[PDB]
Amino acid sequence: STGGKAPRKQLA
Amino acid sequence: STGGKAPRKQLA
Amino acid sequence: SVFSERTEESSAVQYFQFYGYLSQQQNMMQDYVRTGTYQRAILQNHTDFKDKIVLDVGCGSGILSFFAAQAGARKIYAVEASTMAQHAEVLVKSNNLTDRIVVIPGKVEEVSLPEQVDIIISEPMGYMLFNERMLESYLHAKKYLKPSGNMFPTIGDVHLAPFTDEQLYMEQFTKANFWYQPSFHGVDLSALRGAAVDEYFRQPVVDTFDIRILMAKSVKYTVNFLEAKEGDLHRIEIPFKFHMLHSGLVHGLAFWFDVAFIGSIMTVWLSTAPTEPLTHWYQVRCLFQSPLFAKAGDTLSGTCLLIANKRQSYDISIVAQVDQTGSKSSNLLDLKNPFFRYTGTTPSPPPGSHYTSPSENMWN
Amino acid sequence: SVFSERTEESSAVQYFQFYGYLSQQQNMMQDYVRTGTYQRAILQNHTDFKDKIVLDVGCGSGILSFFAAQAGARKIYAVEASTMAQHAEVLVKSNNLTDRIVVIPGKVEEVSLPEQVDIIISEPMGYMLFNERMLESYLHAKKYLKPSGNMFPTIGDVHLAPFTDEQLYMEQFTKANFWYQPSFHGVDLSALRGAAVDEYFRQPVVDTFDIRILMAKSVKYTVNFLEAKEGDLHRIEIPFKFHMLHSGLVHGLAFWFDVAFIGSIMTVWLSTAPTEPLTHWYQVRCLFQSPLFAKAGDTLSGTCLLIANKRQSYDISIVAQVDQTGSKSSNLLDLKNPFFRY
Amino acid sequence: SVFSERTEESSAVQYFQFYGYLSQQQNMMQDYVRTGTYQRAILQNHTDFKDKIVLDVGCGSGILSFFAAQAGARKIYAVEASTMAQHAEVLVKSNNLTDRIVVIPGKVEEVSLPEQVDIIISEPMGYMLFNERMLESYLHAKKYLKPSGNMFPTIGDVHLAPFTDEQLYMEQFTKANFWYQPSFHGVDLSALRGAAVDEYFRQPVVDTFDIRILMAKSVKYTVNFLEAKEGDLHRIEIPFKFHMLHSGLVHGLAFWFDVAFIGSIMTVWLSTAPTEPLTHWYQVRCLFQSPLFAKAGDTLSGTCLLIANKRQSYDISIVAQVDQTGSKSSNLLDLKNPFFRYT
Amino acid sequence: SVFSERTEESSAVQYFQFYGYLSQQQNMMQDYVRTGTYQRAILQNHTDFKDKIVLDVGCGSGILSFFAAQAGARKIYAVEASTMAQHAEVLVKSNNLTDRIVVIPGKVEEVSLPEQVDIIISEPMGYMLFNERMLESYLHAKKYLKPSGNMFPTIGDVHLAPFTDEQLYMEQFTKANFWYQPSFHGVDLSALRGAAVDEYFRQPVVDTFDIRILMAKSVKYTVNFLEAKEGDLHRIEIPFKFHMLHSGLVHGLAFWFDVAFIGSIMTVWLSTAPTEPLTHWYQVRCLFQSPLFAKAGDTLSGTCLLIANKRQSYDISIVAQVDQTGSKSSNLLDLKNPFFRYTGTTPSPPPGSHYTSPSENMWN
Ligand SMILES: Nc1ncnc2c1ncn2[C@@H]1O[C@H](CSCC[C@H](N)C(=O)O)[C@@H](O)[C@H]1O
Ligand SMILES: Nc1ncnc2c1ncn2[C@@H]1O[C@H](CSCC[C@H](N)C(=O)O)[C@@H](O)[C@H]1O
Ligand SMILES: *C/C=C/[C@H]1O[C@@H](n2cnc3c(N)ncnc32)[C@H](O)[C@@H]1O
Ligand SMILES: *C/C=C/[C@H]1O[C@@H](n2cnc3c(N)ncnc32)[C@H](O)[C@@H]1O
Repeated sequence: STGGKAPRKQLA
Repeated sequence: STGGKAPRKQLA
Repeated sequence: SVFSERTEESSAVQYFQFYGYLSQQQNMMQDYVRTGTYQRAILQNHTDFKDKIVLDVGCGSGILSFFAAQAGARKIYAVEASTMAQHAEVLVKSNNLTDRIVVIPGKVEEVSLPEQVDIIISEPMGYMLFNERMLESYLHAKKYLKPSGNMFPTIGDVHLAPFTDEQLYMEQFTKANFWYQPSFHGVDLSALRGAAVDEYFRQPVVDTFDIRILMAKSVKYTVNFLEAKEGDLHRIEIPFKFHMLHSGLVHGLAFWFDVAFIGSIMTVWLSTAPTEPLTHWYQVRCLFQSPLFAKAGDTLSGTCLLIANKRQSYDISIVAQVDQTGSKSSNLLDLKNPFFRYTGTTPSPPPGSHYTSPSENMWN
Repeated sequence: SVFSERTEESSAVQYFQFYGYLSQQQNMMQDYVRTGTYQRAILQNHTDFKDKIVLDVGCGSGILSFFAAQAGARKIYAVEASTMAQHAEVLVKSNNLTDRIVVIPGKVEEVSLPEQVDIIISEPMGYMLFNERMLESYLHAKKYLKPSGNMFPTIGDVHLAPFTDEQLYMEQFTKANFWYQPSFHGVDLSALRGAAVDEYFRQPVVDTFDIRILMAKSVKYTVNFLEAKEGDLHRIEIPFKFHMLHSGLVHGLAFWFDVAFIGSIMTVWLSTAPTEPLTHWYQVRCLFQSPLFAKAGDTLSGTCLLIANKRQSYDISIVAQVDQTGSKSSNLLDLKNPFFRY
Repeated sequence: SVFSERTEESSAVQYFQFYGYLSQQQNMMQDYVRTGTYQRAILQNHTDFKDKIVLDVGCGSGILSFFAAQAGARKIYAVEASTMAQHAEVLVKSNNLTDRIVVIPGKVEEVSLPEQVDIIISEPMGYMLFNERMLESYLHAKKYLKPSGNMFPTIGDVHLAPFTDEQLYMEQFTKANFWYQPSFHGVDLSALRGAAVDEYFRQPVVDTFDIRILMAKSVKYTVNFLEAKEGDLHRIEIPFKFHMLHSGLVHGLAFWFDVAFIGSIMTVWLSTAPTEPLTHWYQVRCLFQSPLFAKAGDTLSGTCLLIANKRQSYDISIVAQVDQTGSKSSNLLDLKNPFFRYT
Repeated sequence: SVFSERTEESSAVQYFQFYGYLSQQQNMMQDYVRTGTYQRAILQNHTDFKDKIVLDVGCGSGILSFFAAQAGARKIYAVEASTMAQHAEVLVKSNNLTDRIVVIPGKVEEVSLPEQVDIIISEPMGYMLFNERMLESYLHAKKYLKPSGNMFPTIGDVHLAPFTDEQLYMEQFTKANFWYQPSFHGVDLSALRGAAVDEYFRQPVVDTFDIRILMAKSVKYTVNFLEAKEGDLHRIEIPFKFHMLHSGLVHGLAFWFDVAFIGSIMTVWLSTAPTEPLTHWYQVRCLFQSPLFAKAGDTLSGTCLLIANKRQSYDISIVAQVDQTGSKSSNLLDLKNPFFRYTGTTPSPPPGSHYTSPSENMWN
């Protein structure tokens, strides 16, 4: 899962 | 005087 | 404990491991809109903190507690369940604030505070607001709040709006059509194409977009954190009745959220709307399984139903119909497994948005 | 079971959930170098499959079992632990191969096979070869292999070589130095900079690079799948003695791997080398927190030690020194959580 | 003597030995912007010099005195404390001006002029204007100035402006990080990394740059040489409030200066601005040990404090903060020991 | 004290301020030939250090003492007069060597050692070897050496050789001719042209060169540090008799130096010769006021006399003549005020060095 690996998304 | 300012010379 | 009961252990392990990384703290801290707004909300409402007792739920590195300390808080209890609690302790000592910030490692549902507090601060917003189910921990913490106490943030607004995006919709079948092949290295894959289509449509899209793809004003579902209770978030029903401002195909619903810090001096807003500067929350879009044709003036009505699950997320159920023609569509999505589609480019406006000749405006 | 003993439960759930997604099968399948090399190795060595009994460990969509079937296998047991076993079954039926390919759901450590097999096939390679620890499942499956049975792939070679990449180093160093600030919104973060550096450089870097950044010929660690026992992979010691070919700063060690399919007709190689076409494995580079200066002709010596952990990966220990100067660099990396720079 | 009291002996020996070399006089003289601007400022204001008595403070080779003589000065006392005074005397004789230019060897604080003067001329500006502390000698010489007398230059404007230059920062930061190594030939140097950073960023950087790197309009501090006192330059407090015009990282403050010759006929300016032709003064930049992030519209406020020391320079203290975020930077720099970066 | 007697206060202030900068320590430490050779000389002669008492004269950051510790020294007394003694103490603590390295701040001529030592180590070489006059402090430190103790380095060799460099010589007058103009902004500067020429010719030139500019095999003047006394370096007379290998105009003398670490196991050599990799000492060249024509086979004879001064340097007197013609030249130079001419370019060979056609050797 993507939310299990990264709950918060990356911002540049 | 260059020697009073720098006894040892700079090596890149 | 309330947390262990509603959370699967597998989810909790990966969840708090992620937040034990300093790199993830940095990503959040460097979100200027998010960190600066929290600072402005706290310092500009200094009376809400001066000589007060504070609780910071999920303090992470403790940055929000340092803001409360800058505002004059007498005592701050910073609770963090990840291993980040150790790094927060290091920062408390290095900043000579051991007398005013107490780091309590553990889950806010399981720790004990020596006393009640005047104000709770937290940053419990996931993408689409509700992901991670931290809002329930934030509300659970009100058991430590004095009768007259405040909450920073105080309320949250979730905004929903229908959008048109032909490319996003068609992309789901372009990706699935990998399986519509009679001889992949000699293997006919076509029997799985429908399963691939189903898999993509269960994914919400975490992205940004141009506001001109929205076809109606948003509807807002507000959560007053001072009044709401934990159970109010277990099942979130969001009815909508969209008055179409544009005619076209509606491919789904777009989501964003705002929060307000209602202080004694002023109210400060933190918005993740597509009209505002981008945040690390971006925006979220959920596609319909089939597009709905709507004319300007029509009403697109339906429900967005969010059902909390034990993986700290929600199962999303959307049903919508255009009242004037009865055309209906639906979809079921897993909020925990979105597709991160952001690329870094400026979002393009939908075709057919020029009402004056672009050639006449080259030399405006 | 052997698997449950060596694997934490939370790691196994996420692991097999990941491989249940068709999108993740598509990603691997569409790696044309990988998939085409496997097919060519099997079909060219059709004698190793003609009328043979086959075991496919971690078949996923079943693609490799279809290749063995194309090569003439009589029966293929395709073991898959994720929910992808369902989809593989659909493909077996839709391709009219129910008489030759038998999908067996479950972990290869826990299922029961009706008979022994003549050859085992699998794609158990993670990035840097050993990630995911599926090589142990591949070796564990030899309990079903006939005495002189074969294995595809037959051997695996891990290559490591020192590299210089000032740009990569400064990227990771600059990120970590965020925690050097004395006044982030008025907060002194500097007491965490050491922890930051330790964390960021604990991440191996997955991307590709040009061979020109390598400062010495690589050393090779070989796993012979025909001979190895799964216990051999719990602790992997790789000593290295690099003869520096260029002067400059050694910023870390680069990793990649080749596997060989040693068949009766021919041997076929699958390579993830930085000189070869890109695969979904890319290459892997472990950075030193502080680079070592070396002169051409010096020897960079040390040990790369891989200790398997219960999250289906390895804790990597790299100790290296420039022998002529005694400059040493020690680093610990988490192979499970790499930084994808590509 | 006033000079010996505020100057350490070991600093004065080296200082005046430096200016005894003809090569150093050539370096200043060949600066065409400096020398040409001084000449035109004097000749165009010839009424300020015609039949007047002039004092040249630190005349060096005597070039400024020859300009005053060209303008019609009746008498010029050229004071010079280095052995350059002997070479200036040779030039006065060889140019047949012994009747009008009198070289007086020694420090202007320790000599005796036979009479008062109508105008003082000098080139006392150092890097960032204040280095060398010769401005105080220039002001000290006002003891000999007549009530209605003038000063050339008349005023000095030092300008400050925040800049962004990631390349410059990373050069200095990388040099200091030499002392982060844990195994230099097997020796752990890391315990000195903090001390190294303090040392490298204590050095102001002398070179030139494009105006593009400036993030806000400059702030100006003015010294009026006609009315300022020697003691006014012992402690110089320069408060600043910069309205940021661009977003990005502020890596420090950039410094330059203009001087104005306020003559009776016209006013002539000599500028070391980064938008003007290069002079031997270049420009000066004081780096923050850690940059400050600012947004367009923010305000960068603080104070630049210069405290004169007995080595004929200033200890610079720069404190700055982004008001909107409370992000602060504090730095101490030695103006005497800059890093000459111009390649 | 012996140091204060022979040194002017102003010169000592500038001198030790310079060596208090970490940047200057870095410059020396990053000279790989210099630091690497010292490490090898010490570690490969481990028997000269194993369980021995060591004195490090002018230890700076302490790097040489750490090498002695790596070789097995029981006790090391690291004397340093600049404020670098503080930074060295920090390094001794951080490296957990406080029991084996004792940093003594102050001048080796003025401090007290609790005992005598078996071996003295130091890096007392300035450019042209003798500049800075630290060799005398190195020899002075022998008052702490046991009767049969060793010294690292043990001997020093200064090499002299005549060179031809028309460009270097002519550049002196090109620079001075700035003053040979009759109207510099209306001022006749010509009366100072001779003074400018004098000023440039008093400066030795510090840079490197191609060995083909040398016109004769070098002459070597050796100082044996085991035997030499302080007073031997107050007046250094170096006679020379050069047998010309090439015909041309002799423009001056070039100087470089080597040192030898004579250990029990081996002798390690550190060379600053123009045939070796460049060091931060480079090489030093002193011009003649007038060039001397010599033909191959002639003898160029004369004396190089170094007279120590109270500014920690030497006044250089060079006299030379071509015996076959009697043509003589001389010059007086200040070793303390050299001109640093190094640009970073590879030195070009003297013209007229091609004995075969370069065009025929294109493509090889
Ligand atoms: N212990 C185990 N037992 C059975 N399958 C396993 C396993 N460990 C990993 N796997 C499976 O092995 C597969 C490896 S990746 C898929 C490879 C497949 N042959 C293809 O080319 O498409 C995954 O599907 C994973 O679910
Ligand atoms: N206190 C003092 N008294 C007299 N001369 C001084 C002085 N301090 C510095 N100087 C001299 O002033 C000179 C400054 S450089 C200016 C040289 C000359 N006026 C020109 O414009 O070309 C130096 O040569 C220095 O020796
Ligand atoms: C979105 C940010 C969440 C932060 O709060 C922490 N956190 C989550 N859940 C809890 C509970 N129950 N108690 C304490 N802290 C919690 C996350 O680790 C993150 O820092
Ligand atoms: C080339 C310089 C070497 C180091 O030696 C130090 N140093 C010079 N002279 C002395 C005396 N007399 N005592 C102690 N240390 C001395 C220099 O400071 C430099 O670090």
